[PDB]
Amino acid sequence: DLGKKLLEAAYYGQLDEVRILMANGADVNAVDVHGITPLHLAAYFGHLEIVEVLLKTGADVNARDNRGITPLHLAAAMGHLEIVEVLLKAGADVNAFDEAGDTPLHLAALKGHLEIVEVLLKHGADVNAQDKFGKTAFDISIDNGNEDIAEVLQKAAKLN
Amino acid sequence: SIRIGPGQAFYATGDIIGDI
Ligand SMILES: [Mg+2]
Ligand SMILES: [Mg+2]
Repeated sequence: DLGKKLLEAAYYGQLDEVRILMANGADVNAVDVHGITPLHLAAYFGHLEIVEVLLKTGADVNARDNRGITPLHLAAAMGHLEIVEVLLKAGADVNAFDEAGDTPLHLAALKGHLEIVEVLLKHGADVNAQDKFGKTAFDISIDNGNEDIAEVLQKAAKLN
Repeated sequence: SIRIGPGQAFYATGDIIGDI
């Protein structure tokens, strides 16, 4: 019951309740039948303070759901730069591959987030990683017409 | 449904999140 309440607290930005539930023994690594953890939900919905509290209390920064999606994948796709930075500082795998072969860099390129792309690159994101469709992050930025992101990915590749 | 190509695993997780 505490784990379900913790998932819901993360979903709805219930920071104070997150603290209370974990003081009362809730598993910070509670996981639903889809593989989704409180940290995934806080990352997806942009709840930065909840991300921080969960990490402080032992959340697995690299939890994969049943599709191989990590909290970093979700924060990168949803445009939450500070969360991206916090997750990386806590040891998030910058080049985690989901079941489609997409990395956080692929998703940040897919959703056109320039500074998130840049931070991922500064932390070692792999410009040569291909997803299961043969696409690198650069290919995605070409496909979606984002010239600024394509330029920074091409620069990164040239200087590797 | 979810279209086949880049992002499909992300979108599938997003859909599941949307049903919680
Ligand atoms: Mg920006
Ligand atoms: Mg739905």
